[PDB]
Amino acid sequence: SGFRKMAFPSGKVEGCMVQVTCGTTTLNGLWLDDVVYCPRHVICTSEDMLNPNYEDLLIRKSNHNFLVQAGNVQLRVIGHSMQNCVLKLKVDTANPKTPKYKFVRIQPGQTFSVLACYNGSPSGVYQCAMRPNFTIKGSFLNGSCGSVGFNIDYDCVSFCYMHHMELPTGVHAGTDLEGNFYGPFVDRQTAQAAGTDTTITVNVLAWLYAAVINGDRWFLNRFTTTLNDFNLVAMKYNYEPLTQDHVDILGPLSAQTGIAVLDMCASLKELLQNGMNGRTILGSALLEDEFTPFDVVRQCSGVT
Amino acid sequence: SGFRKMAFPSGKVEGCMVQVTCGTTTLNGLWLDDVVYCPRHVICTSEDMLNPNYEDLLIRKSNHNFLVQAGNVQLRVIGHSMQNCVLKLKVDTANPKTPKYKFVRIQPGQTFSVLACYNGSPSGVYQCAMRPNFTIKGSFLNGSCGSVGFNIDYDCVSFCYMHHMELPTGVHAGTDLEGNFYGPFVDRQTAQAAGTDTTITVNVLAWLYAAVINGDRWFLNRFTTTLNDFNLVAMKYNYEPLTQDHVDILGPLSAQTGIAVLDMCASLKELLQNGMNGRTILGSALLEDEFTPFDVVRQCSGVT
Ligand SMILES: O=C(Nc1cncc2ccccc12)[C@@H]1CCNc2ccc(Cl)cc21
Ligand SMILES: O=C(Nc1cncc2ccccc12)[C@@H]1CCNc2ccc(Cl)cc21
Repeated sequence: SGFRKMAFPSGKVEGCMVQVTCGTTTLNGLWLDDVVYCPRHVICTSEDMLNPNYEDLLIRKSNHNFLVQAGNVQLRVIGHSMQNCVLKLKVDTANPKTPKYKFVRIQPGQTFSVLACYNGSPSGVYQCAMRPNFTIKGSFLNGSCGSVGFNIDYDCVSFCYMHHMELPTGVHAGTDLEGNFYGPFVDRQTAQAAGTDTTITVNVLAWLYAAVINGDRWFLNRFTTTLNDFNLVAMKYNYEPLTQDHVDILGPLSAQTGIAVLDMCASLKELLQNGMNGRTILGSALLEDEFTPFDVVRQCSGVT
Repeated sequence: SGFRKMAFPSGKVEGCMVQVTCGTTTLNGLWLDDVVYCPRHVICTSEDMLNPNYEDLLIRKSNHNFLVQAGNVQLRVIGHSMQNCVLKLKVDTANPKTPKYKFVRIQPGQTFSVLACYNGSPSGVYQCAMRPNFTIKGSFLNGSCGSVGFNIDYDCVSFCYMHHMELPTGVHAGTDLEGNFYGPFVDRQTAQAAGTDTTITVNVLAWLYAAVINGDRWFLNRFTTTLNDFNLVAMKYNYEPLTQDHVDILGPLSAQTGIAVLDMCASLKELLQNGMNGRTILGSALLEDEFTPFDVVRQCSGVT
């Protein structure tokens, strides 16, 4: 028992981190097979970021201007291309530590682990979620660009995020490994404000199920509700609307605890309306929404 | 910016995890050089746990009764010894992935990363702290025994914890890598209740400094206090007494923000007395105490 914000073991991804320098900009790259992936803004100076024309800027760059260093050995760059907001640097050597991998574009509400890196070296690993407003609440400093987000299924690493920027609000924006930003963000030093950060209802319910499994049962009440009644309350509290798809996905947690999904919705509805009254759930004084139903089942069953 | 409960990259420790089976009990072991470390309760059946005499039980075990499997290849056991509550299994092969390492015994209030494992395979990584009552609030299921806690300083892994048991309250107890339990716990299936879980004051102040650095400044007030006045309030709220050593350790955070330590104590004192009033600090509705001053400086500077 016990419930923690757990990240995937990062070893498979640490073996892929390299440093990419172009001129005076140094950031991280991801080395898979003979290709190094990195944010295209590695070719920019801070002055270029105001209004960069990446195609024009890239014309003044050759293979030898991209310095790729893995550990402490230099990789030879034999090709470069821009795909959306990422640069793919073809190196002459395949990464011998390349794990089995996929590039996936995740949906908001989905969680992933981030291995924060600086100068191609890992500093830490943490778990976060793609927010409904397509930002992530990460922990990134200058130089962290190119750090990646991923999930692991047994031996396959599904890369889903590459870090590109921090918005003035301290939230983070980035792309999938094809270079497409999550949300409406653009890799430019301009006024970009995040939209409403709504709460991921299905995740909060999964975490309520995790609390029941781990012994925290005080919030269970004698009520039930309907999807429509629950959603009237959820909209008022800037919670995402709950769908039958979400109820279906919560099925295994409902089966394990014997608490019907709509009964858990009524419990959540009362927690929204009455607050916690100074109490905690799984050591938290707020409703946690960065654990998916899959994460709860995984953590409570011990998938390796 | 952004502040997350960050764990160390786990790769160096993943390369050390093996599976140890003795009879019908399977748990995890740590393979460093030619020695595999594991909880001595691997030699027990659940019936033995009621009142085990480990010396007597170990007499009926030979080298060939300890099955050590690294990945999917069997290691040959050429010696075994009991040191306190751990077994050291001498294997004929040194772990080729052994990182630079130390065995350290940590003090309460110190934080570390745990790589939770099942059948010698990593499932996840999370950060936690040695509580003042010598328990840890982990996330461990049956089979997780032998999972380790560690810190990394550049390339050196300081192993500090080996997981042994879960108390009836859902908190966890374990040993340092010399087999000595943290706290008064014994590896026996008996009535062991944890003591008062006090809050690590120095860590809460470090996290208040992290919040100021990351923009959350609403809790800063116009007051100051003294160590004695602050400690009168801290005792009332089951917070550890703050010492001049703690003030000294908070010095770099005080310098970075320009907020004197005793002024931050007055802010904390008001937060204890008045509560949060429905507000949050670094996305939390409670005062977080599992970040040391070293962790705050590390995360805010990007040590790799
Ligand atoms: O955001 C960026 N980098 C960072 C990323 N994460 C956390 C940071 C913390 C502190 C300083 C920088 C950080 C970069 C540089 C600033 N301007 C800018 C504009 C557009 C793009 Cl695509 C990238 C950037
Ligand atoms: O605590 C133990 N294991 C576990 C450890 N962590 C989380 C667990 C969750 C669920 C089931 C077991 C868990 C073991 C078995 C039970 N009794 C026992 C008594 C003494 C000692 Cl030293 C070990 C043990």
